[PDB]
Amino acid sequence: SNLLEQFILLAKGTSGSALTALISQVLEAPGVYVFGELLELANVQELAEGANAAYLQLLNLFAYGTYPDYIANKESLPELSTAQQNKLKHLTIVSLASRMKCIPYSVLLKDLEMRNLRELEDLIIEAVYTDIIQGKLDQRNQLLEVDFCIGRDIRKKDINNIVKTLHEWCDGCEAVLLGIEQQVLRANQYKENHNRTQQQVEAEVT
Amino acid sequence: GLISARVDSHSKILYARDVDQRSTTFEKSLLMGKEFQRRAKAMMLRAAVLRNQIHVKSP
Amino acid sequence: SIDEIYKYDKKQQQEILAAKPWTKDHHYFKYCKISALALLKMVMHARSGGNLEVMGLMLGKVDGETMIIMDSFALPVEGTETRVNAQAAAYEYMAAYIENAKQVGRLENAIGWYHSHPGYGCWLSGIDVSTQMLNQQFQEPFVAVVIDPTRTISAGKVNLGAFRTYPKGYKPPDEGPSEYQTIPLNKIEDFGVHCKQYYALEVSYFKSSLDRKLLELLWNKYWVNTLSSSSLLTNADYTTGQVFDLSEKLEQSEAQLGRGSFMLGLETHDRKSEDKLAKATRDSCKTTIEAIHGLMSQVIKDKLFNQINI
Amino acid sequence: SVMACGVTGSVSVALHPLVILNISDHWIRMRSQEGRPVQVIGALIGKQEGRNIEVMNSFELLSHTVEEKIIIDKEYYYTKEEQFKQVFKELEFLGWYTTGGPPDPSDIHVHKQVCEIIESPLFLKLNPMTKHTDLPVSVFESVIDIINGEATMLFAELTYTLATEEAERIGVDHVARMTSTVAEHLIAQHSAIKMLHSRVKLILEYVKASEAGEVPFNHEILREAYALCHCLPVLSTDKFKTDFYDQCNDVGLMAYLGTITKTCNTMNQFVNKFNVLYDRQ
Ligand SMILES: [Zn+2]
Repeated sequence: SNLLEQFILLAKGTSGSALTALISQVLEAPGVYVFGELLELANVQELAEGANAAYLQLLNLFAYGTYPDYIANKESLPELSTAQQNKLKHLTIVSLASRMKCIPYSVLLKDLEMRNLRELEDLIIEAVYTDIIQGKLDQRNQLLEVDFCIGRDIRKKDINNIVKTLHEWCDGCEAVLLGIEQQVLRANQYKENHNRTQQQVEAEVT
Repeated sequence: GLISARVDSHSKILYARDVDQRSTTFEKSLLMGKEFQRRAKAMMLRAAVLRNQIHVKSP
Repeated sequence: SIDEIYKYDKKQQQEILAAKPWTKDHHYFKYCKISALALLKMVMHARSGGNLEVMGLMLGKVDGETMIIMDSFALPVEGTETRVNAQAAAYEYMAAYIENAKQVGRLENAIGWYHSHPGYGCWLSGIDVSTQMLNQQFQEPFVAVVIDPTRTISAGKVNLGAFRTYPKGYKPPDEGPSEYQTIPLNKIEDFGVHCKQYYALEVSYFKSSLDRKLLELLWNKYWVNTLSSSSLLTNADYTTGQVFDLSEKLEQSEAQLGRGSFMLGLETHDRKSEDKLAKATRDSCKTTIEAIHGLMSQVIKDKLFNQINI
Repeated sequence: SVMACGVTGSVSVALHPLVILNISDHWIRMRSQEGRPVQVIGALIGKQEGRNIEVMNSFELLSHTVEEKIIIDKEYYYTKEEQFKQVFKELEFLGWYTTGGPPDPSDIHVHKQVCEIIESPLFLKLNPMTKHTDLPVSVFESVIDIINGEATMLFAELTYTLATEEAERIGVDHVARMTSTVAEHLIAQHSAIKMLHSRVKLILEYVKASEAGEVPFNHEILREAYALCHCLPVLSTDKFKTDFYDQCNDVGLMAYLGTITKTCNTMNQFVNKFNVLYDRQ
C-alpha cells in the first residue's frame, strides 16, 4: 500500500534521471508492476513512453507481456536484476497459472527458458512463498496445484474481459443449481398432489 | 476352498483376487434387482392365476 | 393486522385460560396458534440434546377455541419418555422466567410443557402417558405437543400435533387423531394401551410481516450454504450403523413378521398384526431420504461449485 | 456519536429463527405497550466461525429510558438469564438488537451495557421503522488500542448469516412460503454460496462501476476479479469428478436399494391385504 503513494510522489518529483531511480524502485516493487491509474500522472506518462520507453515497455510486459518476451528480447527492454528477471519469470508463471489450473513443469521450463527441477521448484516455491499462489506443485501431473492467486498487477485495461466474465461464472452455478431446484420444485409439486389427494380422502371420511 | 485368487495357467502362478466391496455390491445389487423384478411380474401373474381361478382339471 | 395475533392480550388470554371450556367439552380446543419459539428450541434442542429426553414449561396462551404455544423446546436432560411426570421438573425455568418476563411486559403466564425426545420425538411415553393423562386430569388445558427431531431431520416437514389426550372418562369422539407412531420396545405396549386417548389441535402459526421478510432475507444469503451441504460428509459411517440398523430396522419387520402361529389372528398378543414392517418402512424412507440429502447436497455443490461458468 | 471502530470476540452459539422473530416481537411488544416504535433491547447470540460472525438469536429484553438513553436493566437481565440459563444454557448473551435509526449514543450505551457482562460483546441494530432493502442487522465488535494518548475500546461492524438447522431450515422455508425443502441444500458451503451470490451480484454491478461508475477504471477489479472469474468455474476438474460420480454411484445404489426394499414392502402390504381378504391358507 505504501508504495503507491511512494511512487506517486516519485513520479511527481522524479523524471528521466530521477526516474531512473524510481523506475529502479518500481521494478523492485512487488505488486507495483503496472501503472494503470498510477500512470495517469502526466509526469509518468512522459516518463513512460520516454527515451526509456523500453521501461514502459517492460511495464506493459508486466501488464500484458511475459518473461519469454525477454527471452526473445533480451535487448529490447531495459536491463534487470536477477531478482527482477526471475520476477518477470514468476510473472509469466503466475499468468500461465491463471490460464491453467495446473501449469506443467515443462511449460515454464520452456516458457522461462529454465533448465531443471532444482531452480524450477525453488523459484516456484518462492512464488507460492510470497503467498500469491496456493496448493502445491502437482508432482504426479508435473504441474502446480493452486487454490488462489494473489493480485500482483493491474495488467493493463482488461475491463472488457473481466467485466464480461462475472456473469458467466454465475451462469454456471445458476444453471446446474437451477436444474436441481426445478427437479425439487416438480417433486414438491408431487408433494402437493400427494398431500392434496390425502386431504381429499380426509374430506371423504367425514 | 479359500481361493480368492487367480491363475494364468499359461503363467503357472496363483494370483489372489482382492475381495471386492464396491462392484461386488453392485453385482449382488442388480442381481437381486433382476430377481425381484422377475418375481414382481411373477407374483403379479400369480395373483392373476389365483384371481382368474384357473386350474388344470384332470379329466 | 399481521401483528394483531402477536398481541398477547393477557386480559383475553388469561380469561380463556380460566374459561375452562374443556370441562364442558374436552374437544373445545381445536386450534393451536403457535409462535415459532416452539419450533425454535424444540428443534435445535432436541437436535442439540443428542438423544437425551427432556421436559418442562412452555410459554403460551389461549385464543377463541385455540391453545397457543408461544414457546416449546428442550432441556439438557434425560429421562423423558420414561419419567414419572417428567416435564414438571423443568417448570422452575418459568417458575422464574415468566415472572420477571412480566417485568418487560411479558405479562404472560405458564401454559404448557416444552420437551424433546432427541432423535425419536417430543411426546409422552408409557410412564409419560401416566404423566400426560394424570396431568391433563391435573393441568387441563394440557397438550401432548408432538414433533420428532430426527423425523424432522430426515423428513423436511414439522409434524406438529397438539394432543389434548382424552381424559379418563372422556373417550375419543368423532375427532380423535391419536397419531400412531413407531415406538421403541419401552413404550409401544403402553401406547397400544393408550394410543386412542388423545386428539390433536389444529396447530396454526402466527407471526409478523417482519418475520416473513426476515426468513426471506435469511434464504437470500443462506443459498450459498445451500450449495455447501454438504450432506454426505456429515454422516460418513453414520449410515453404516443406519444400514446395519436399517436392515435390522427391516428385521424389525422380520421381528414382527417371522411365525407358525396359525390360527385366526394375533390371537395371543398384539402382533399383534403381522407386524413392524411399517416400522422398517419409515426406517427405509428416512434413510433413503437422508441419502437424498447427502447426494443432492454434494451433487448440487458440484453443480454450482465445481462447474457453473467462468 | 461515540463509537470506536474495532474487532472481533467470542461469539459462537446455536440459532433458531423465531428469536429473530422475537427481535420483531420485542419491538412489537414495546410498541404496543408504548404505542410507538420502541428502540428496544434484545439478547443477541450467534455463530463465530474462524473470522466469520453470524448474529442470529436475540429476543425481548428490558430497555428503560434513562433520560435519553436505552438501558439494559442490567441486573434485570441477570435475573432473566438465570430465568432461562437453567434450560437455555445452549445460548449466551452476545449483544443486543434495537429499533431506530442508525446506531446512536443510546445504542452505543446499551452496547457498552452488553460490554459489562462479558468483555467483547456484539451489537445488532434492527428496525422495522428504518427504510432499507437489506436484512436490518448491524453488528459491532471491539479492539483495545491507543490513539491521541487515550487508551480506548473500538467498535465496528462485521457481516453474518443465519442458522443451518434442519427442522429450523424447514420452518424457515414454510413460514416464508407457508403453502427451501430442497433448494439451497449445499448449505454448509452454501454459506459461501449465497453469501458470495449476493456478493458477486454486487460484484457485477461493481465491475460495471469500476468500468464507468463511482468508480473510475479499476485494477483491483482487474487483477482480483480476473483471477477469480477466469479460474471459474473452479473445481470443474476431472479423477476428481470421477470420484464424484463414484459418490453418485454408491449413493444412488444404496438409496435405490432402500427404495427397492420399500417396493417389496408395499408388495408384501398388498399381499397381506390379500391374505386378509383372499389368501385362504
Ligand atoms: Zn411419564
